[PDB]
Amino acid sequence: AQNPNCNIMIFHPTKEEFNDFDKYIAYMESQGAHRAGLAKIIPPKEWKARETYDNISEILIATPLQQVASGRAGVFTQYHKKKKAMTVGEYRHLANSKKYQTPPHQNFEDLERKYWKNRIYNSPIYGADISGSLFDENTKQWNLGHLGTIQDLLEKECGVVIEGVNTPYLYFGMWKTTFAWHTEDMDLYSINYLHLGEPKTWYVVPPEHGQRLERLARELFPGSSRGCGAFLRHKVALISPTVLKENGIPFNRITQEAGEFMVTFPYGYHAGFNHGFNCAEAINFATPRWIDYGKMASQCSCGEARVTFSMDAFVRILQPERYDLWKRGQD
Ligand SMILES: O=C(O)CNC(=O)C(=O)O
Ligand SMILES: [Mg+2]
Ligand code: NI
Ligand SMILES: [Zn+2]
Repeated sequence: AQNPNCNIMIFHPTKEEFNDFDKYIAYMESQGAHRAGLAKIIPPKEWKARETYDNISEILIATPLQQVASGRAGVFTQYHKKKKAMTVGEYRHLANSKKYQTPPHQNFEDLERKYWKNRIYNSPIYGADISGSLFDENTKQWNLGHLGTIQDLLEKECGVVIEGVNTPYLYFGMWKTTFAWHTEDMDLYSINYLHLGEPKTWYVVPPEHGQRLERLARELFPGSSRGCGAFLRHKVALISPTVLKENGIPFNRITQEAGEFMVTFPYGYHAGFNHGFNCAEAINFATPRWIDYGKMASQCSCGEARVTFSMDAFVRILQPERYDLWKRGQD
């Protein structure tokens, strides 16, 4: 079995290997990359996402989200308070202000220590989930707006044509902006490209151990767990590496830098934080190997998770027994 300790693998494809996206994902899996739940892909030196980032300041963040924490430093939830619209240039200035800027630090590990010590005492503002793309249309390789769609994959595998679309999303971050522990909708893959700015640190639980994280989460967030049998779908719970280690949960960590891709694999729980002002692009995708994960994915039906239009067909076709309850939660 390849990668039996479920380590995060880092790949350096050549320009030739960067042509065929699907083929390269399957190659990474042949080497056991998916066992970790997360892989890093460093693009060939010949590649670029676009020419420059000099002209992005006028993008609008219609609904910036202030991420307010509750709990203890290593075990907390966050809720998202909506703020007034602002442009990316305005958000960048805000991120760099004395109130929000990255503190002085020695290295990534010192900054990680400071994150976990101090995160709850601040409320950073995240420009998340903005439909759009920063890839140039002429970028042919690993262009996250030109991937094969999940609806086409389901149709190719299973023969059923379905409605829905699959487009990328932009994320503008600042110091301490946080992504809570989650797997993707329908336990899909994700791919995330860090276009510019400061790093993003990731934590990940191997897919084969995801239920260990779920059991811990039920223990640590006992009211939330009574509320919903899949409350991690709400994307609000944080557990620190120290708490995971105290509780014996297998996990790994890695820091993504600008110019790098990360892929999350089906049922790979992940969480993390941004080091300072940055911009990422991410999208979900599927492969043949996903179908079995999609059929088994948990679902939130309590009403909290509320998701895209295109999840309807995935539930309807892959999980017809669950569909009526889930759809009630959507309405
Ligand atoms: O970058 C973020 O805030 C969160 N991203 C992801 O969870 C992802 O790409 O799957
Ligand atoms: Mg602009
Ligand atoms: Ni994710
Ligand atoms: Zn729920």
